[PDB]
Amino acid sequence: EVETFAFQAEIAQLMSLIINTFYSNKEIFLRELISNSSDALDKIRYESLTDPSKLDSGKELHINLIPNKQDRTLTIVDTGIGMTKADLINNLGTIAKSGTKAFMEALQAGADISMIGQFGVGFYSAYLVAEKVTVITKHNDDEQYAWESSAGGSFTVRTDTGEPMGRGTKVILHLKEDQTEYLEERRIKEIVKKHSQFIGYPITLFVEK
Ligand SMILES: N#Cc1ccccc1-n1ccnc1
Repeated sequence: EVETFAFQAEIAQLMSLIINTFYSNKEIFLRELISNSSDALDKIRYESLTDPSKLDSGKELHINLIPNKQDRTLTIVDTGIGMTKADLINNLGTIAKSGTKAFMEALQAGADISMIGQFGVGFYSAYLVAEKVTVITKHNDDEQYAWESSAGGSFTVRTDTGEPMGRGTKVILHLKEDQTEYLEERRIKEIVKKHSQFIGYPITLFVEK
């Protein structure tokens, strides 16, 4: 049972700007997703201080980076707080509306796409390098869901029948044909060292078989 939704016009406009604008410094997508993971880990850690049972779904707080050349995917996995169905369908897009408008205004005033995270909509920089994004997520208060979009104005949400995650989020980047450098170990190491060196959680870069 797959549900198809329309993006709000403003978010669809943001996605088209990310896809269509000429902008060579694409590597910042990884910093933006890792920053999102770190924020989600901060949240579950803070909540667990006053309710230890929130970690019954997993005590480990970490980030895994998993390249797969066979699938041409880069997956960013965290064990953070995860997202609810309402987050996926409405809450996060609602918040992103104001950040998008401010980001668009800043771009016309001289900012560049690398500053997208200062407006709270860094997730959408995934479309700098990905033709399709699949997000698997599990929040303590909700079921496991798969969100997916190839842009074009729509996204889908379904209950995920796959391997249970416990708690957290998996962002699966189906990379564009000319963006496979982000599957190379040395390239990912370089980018993590450059932009994510002080993240307060272990980042494990998986090796390919
Ligand atoms: N990750 C993520 C995500 C997935 C679906 C919709 C919105 C999302 N999002 C936007 C900003 N932070 C998170």
